[PDB]
Amino acid sequence: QGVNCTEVPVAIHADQLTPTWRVYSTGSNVFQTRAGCLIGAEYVNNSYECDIPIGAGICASYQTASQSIIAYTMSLGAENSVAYSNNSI
Amino acid sequence: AIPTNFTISVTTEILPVSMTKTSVDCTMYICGDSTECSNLLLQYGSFCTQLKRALTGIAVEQDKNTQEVFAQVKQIYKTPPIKYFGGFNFSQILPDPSKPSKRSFIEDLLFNKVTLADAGFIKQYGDCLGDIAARDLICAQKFKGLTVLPPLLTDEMIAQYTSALLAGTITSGWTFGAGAALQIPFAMQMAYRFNGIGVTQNVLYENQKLIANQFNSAIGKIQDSLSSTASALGKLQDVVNHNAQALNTLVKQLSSKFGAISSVLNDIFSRLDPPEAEVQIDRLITGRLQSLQTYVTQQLIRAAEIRASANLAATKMSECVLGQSKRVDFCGKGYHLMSFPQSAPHGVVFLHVTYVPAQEKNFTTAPAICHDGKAHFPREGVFVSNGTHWFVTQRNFYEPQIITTDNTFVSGNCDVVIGIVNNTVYDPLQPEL
Amino acid sequence: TLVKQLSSKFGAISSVLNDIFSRLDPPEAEVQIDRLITGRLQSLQTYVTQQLIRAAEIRASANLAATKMSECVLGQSKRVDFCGKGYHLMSFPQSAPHGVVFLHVTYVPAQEKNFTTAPAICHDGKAHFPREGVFVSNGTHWFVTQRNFYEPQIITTDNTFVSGNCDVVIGIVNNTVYDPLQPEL
Amino acid sequence: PPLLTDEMIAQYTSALLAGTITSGWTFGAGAALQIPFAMQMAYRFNGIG
Ligand SMILES: *[C@@H]1O[C@H](CO)[C@@H](O[C@@H]2O[C@H](CO)[C@@H](O)[C@H](O)[C@H]2NC(C)=O)[C@H](O)[C@H]1NC(C)=O
Ligand SMILES: *[C@@H]1O[C@H](CO)[C@@H](O[C@@H]2O[C@H](CO)[C@@H](O)[C@H](O)[C@H]2NC(C)=O)[C@H](O)[C@H]1NC(C)=O
Ligand SMILES: *[C@@H]1O[C@H](CO)[C@@H](O[C@@H]2O[C@H](CO)[C@@H](O)[C@H](O)[C@H]2NC(C)=O)[C@H](O)[C@H]1NC(C)=O
Ligand SMILES: *[C@@H]1O[C@H](CO)[C@@H](O[C@@H]2O[C@H](CO)[C@@H](O)[C@H](O)[C@H]2NC(C)=O)[C@H](O)[C@H]1NC(C)=O
Ligand SMILES: *[C@@H]1O[C@H](CO)[C@@H](O[C@@H]2O[C@H](CO)[C@@H](O)[C@H](O)[C@H]2NC(C)=O)[C@H](O)[C@H]1NC(C)=O
Ligand SMILES: *[C@@H]1O[C@H](CO)[C@@H](O[C@@H]2O[C@H](CO)[C@@H](O)[C@H](O)[C@H]2NC(C)=O)[C@H](O)[C@H]1NC(C)=O
Ligand SMILES: *[C@@H]1O[C@H](CO)[C@@H](O[C@@H]2O[C@H](CO)[C@@H](O)[C@H](O)[C@H]2NC(C)=O)[C@H](O)[C@H]1NC(C)=O
Ligand SMILES: *[C@@H]1O[C@H](CO)[C@@H](O)[C@H](O)[C@H]1NC(C)=O
Ligand SMILES: *[C@@H]1O[C@H](CO)[C@@H](O)[C@H](O)[C@H]1NC(C)=O
Ligand SMILES: *[C@@H]1O[C@H](CO)[C@@H](O)[C@H](O)[C@H]1NC(C)=O
Ligand SMILES: *[C@@H]1O[C@H](CO)[C@@H](O)[C@H](O)[C@H]1NC(C)=O
Ligand SMILES: *[C@@H]1O[C@H](CO)[C@@H](O)[C@H](O)[C@H]1NC(C)=O
Repeated sequence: QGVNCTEVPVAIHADQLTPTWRVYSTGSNVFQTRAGCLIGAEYVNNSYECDIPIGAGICASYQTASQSIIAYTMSLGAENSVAYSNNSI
Repeated sequence: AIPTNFTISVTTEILPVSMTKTSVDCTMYICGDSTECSNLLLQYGSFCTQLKRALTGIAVEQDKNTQEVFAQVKQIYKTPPIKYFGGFNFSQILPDPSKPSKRSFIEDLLFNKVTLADAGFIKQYGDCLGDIAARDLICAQKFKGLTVLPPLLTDEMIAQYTSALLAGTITSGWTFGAGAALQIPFAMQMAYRFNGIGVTQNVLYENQKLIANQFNSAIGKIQDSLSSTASALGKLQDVVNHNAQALNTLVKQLSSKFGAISSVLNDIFSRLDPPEAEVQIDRLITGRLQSLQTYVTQQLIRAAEIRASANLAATKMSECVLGQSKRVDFCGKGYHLMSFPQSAPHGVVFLHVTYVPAQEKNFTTAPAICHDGKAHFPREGVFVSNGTHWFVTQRNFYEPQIITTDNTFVSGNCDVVIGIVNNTVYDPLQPEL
Repeated sequence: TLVKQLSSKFGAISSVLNDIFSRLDPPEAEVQIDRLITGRLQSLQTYVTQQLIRAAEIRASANLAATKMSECVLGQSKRVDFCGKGYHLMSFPQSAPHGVVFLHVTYVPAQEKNFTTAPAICHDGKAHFPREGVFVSNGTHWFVTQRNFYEPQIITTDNTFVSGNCDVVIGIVNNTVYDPLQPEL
Repeated sequence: PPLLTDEMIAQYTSALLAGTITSGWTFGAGAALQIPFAMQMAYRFNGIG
């Protein structure tokens, strides 16, 4: 969170960075959000209900063996246009 | 005294529902790029864990407040393509599709008067990495560990919520807050709204054009008022001012010596040996920890006020937008008819439509009418007389009718009530036979 | 957290009073004791402040609980979405550890049907308005029914009230009114 | 010292009480309209059913 991707999570071999995690955690499915760009979750077009909030209208969930974490955009609700007429009740 | 006209008036109400979500970094604020201070800070227990845990409940409850205030409908309704709501003109508040986002005109006016600062809602490091002059308030604060998180719900989602609510309350009345939306003509809905506040339906059905014209004039006036004048949305600005000023005070409080040799860790460590540098470092650490605790305390106090305001906004919205309220002065001044919600950057705005009588006139009354030795009381109304003949009217409008057995009921004798007068009542059975 | 914060050196040699009191002369032992006591007192002050903060939220929830009791249970609230979703009927309280549980009973309509409606009926050149209810039609004939349920009835003089002429209402229609006195005579 | 002296508060309460006696509830939603007290009590009795 709070940083552009711009190759900086790798920070060259990750040995000069404060975290000591594997370089695999820095190279994976890359997605850019408004709250910082996320690593390790695939982006899907379809919209579901929010499960694990991320920020700026983006949610993540663990759904299908079950696949990896999927990041999508939350859906406010269904669609229903009321059949309004001026002589109908 | 009984009125003759009435006036349709539209008012405004502003209520904050959320404040900015903030976060702090303990080590960067206290030590500031020094390994010795970082190693020594581990001996003070779990102060940083306490602060980081306390500064997250506020962030989550801001989103909780927004969700509980705005998300009150399971579906998203839309208006029909053909728009004619019985002569009323809602184009000033309906969403405009031929524009970025779906904000209406009133919302567009609102997001310019009070949006003085949108804050650093997660700005990238490359935005200000020392290039050009730069070094504004946001970038200087970020280098000390103070950051600002982005809200969960973007402005487009809030606009969609408000549009769905407004379309549902126009095209279905209040029936969409109980079960499923049920369509009904707008005129036959205003008939119910008038019938609720002690006024019959023939008052509306014979004065429809006047109602429409008054409503349109009021909505034009309320549109002009926000654009002009001082733009009284001040309660939405005080929160931003308080947050920014508290952050500025926290930043400025970093230069205090706290009764030490210097206010910078590196100079103290360079100019003194550890045996005597320990006391100075301890003094600085405890001073900065006490400085940091008070900010958390004040934020935790202000969160309660924001939560109370959000709860009041949710209650008002549920009880006034989704239905008519009989509580006095809860939603506007006068007799409540119906209200519309609008969005604000950190709050909500209501446009209450009320009913105000006018043009009263003088009369004389009588509790009963002793005819044929019996006291006749009005079934629903009041006895009045202009000086020769007696009539039965309503209480909120002048509409005289002849005294009849249909709209009067007999009870007891006419020798016990103090102010009885003498008159005759006409039975409709006699004239036809 | 308050218990665990008792094992912090706070810059002293050790977090044990007995160890510091021994092994050292009074002039420096008292300095270490003051250093420990300052932290061990400010932590307790912080805990007291946090508890005093939480008490206000608990009271603000208790007031709402009492109001809901007095309004939903001891009566029947008419304010929307206060005592449950839908039209309120009754409530039953239940007791839970450090709280209270309400069982709101409501009323929701289920099955709808389309209709055509009119604002008034001009029979003898006079507009007739419903006393309480609506005018609906199933295609050929006209009825009058209440709003929240479907129960059609014939239009009569004791069910509608006249007002003015029928050249002002925008969408008036034509029909007939029973006038039940006439057939009996 | 407080902004509003006790005399002003007493004046406010007196105005409210005189209004609610001489005009019922109509003075809180527009202009005050006179009405005899007995008829106002009858209206309130109708209000409580
Ligand atoms: C009640 O008020 C309405 C409007 O406030 C009055 O209608 C106005 O009548 C005057 C008479 O010349 C016209 O000039 C105005 O144009 C009318 N108003 C509008 C909006 O067009 C009506 O007369 C009032 N009723 C009584 C009994 O005084
Ligand atoms: C509803 O009100 C709007 C005003 O906001 C009307 O739009 C104006 O219409 C007139 C004539 O059609 C134009 O001269 C103005 O320029 C319009 N104003 C704007 C801001 O576009 C609209 O016509 C009204 N609705 C109806 C049905 O007349
Ligand atoms: C009080 O109102 C009544 C009801 O309109 C008036 O009675 C009628 O007044 C009109 C006005 O010119 C006369 O043409 C009618 O002949 C009156 N009706 C009857 C049965 O006589 C009454 O005049 C009004 N009183 C005053 C003092 O104006
Ligand atoms: C209408 O008001 C007048 C003015 O107060 C009433 O006259 C008073 O009646 C009471 C009743 O016994 C007397 O005690 C007062 O002395 C009367 N006033 C004066 C100045 O003498 C009148 O009774 C009222 N009308 C009704 C029907 O009660
Ligand atoms: C209304 O009419 C009745 C009867 O027509 C009046 O009652 C009479 O009042 C006088 C008072 O001088 C008595 O002497 C009579 O005995 C009463 N009639 C009966 C049948 O007992 C009554 O006063 C009238 N009310 C008003 C306000 O004029
Ligand atoms: C509309 O409703 C009316 C009354 O419910 C119907 O009229 C009756 O229809 C039944 C058919 O089941 C006949 O047996 C009766 O003789 C009819 N009554 C009269 C007075 O004609 C009418 O058929 C309904 N129309 C539609 C299209 O459903
Ligand atoms: C409702 O019924 C009335 C009375 O039968 C209709 O009024 C007459 O309609 C005819 C039809 O063209 C006209 O020639 C007459 O001039 C009307 N009478 C008057 C006094 O104007 C009325 O048209 C009917 N409503 C509808 C919608 O047809
Ligand atoms: C930041 O990320 C965006 C992706 O939205 C990219 O276009 C841009 O080049 C990155 N770097 C900077 C400095 O903005
Ligand atoms: C998914 O969305 C992207 C942009 O958000 C778009 O380019 C792409 O065509 C979409 N694909 C489908 C299958 O909707
Ligand atoms: C009512 O609706 C019909 C069809 O949509 C339309 O022709 C008619 O003009 C509408 N009524 C008014 C008063 O415009
Ligand atoms: C009613 O009468 C009183 C006293 O005669 C007078 O002061 C008052 O103005 C009158 N009401 C109106 C609306 O004129
Ligand atoms: C009424 O008819 C419209 C179309 O004419 C339809 O969309 C709507 O579902 C109908 N009402 C109900 C309750 O089914």
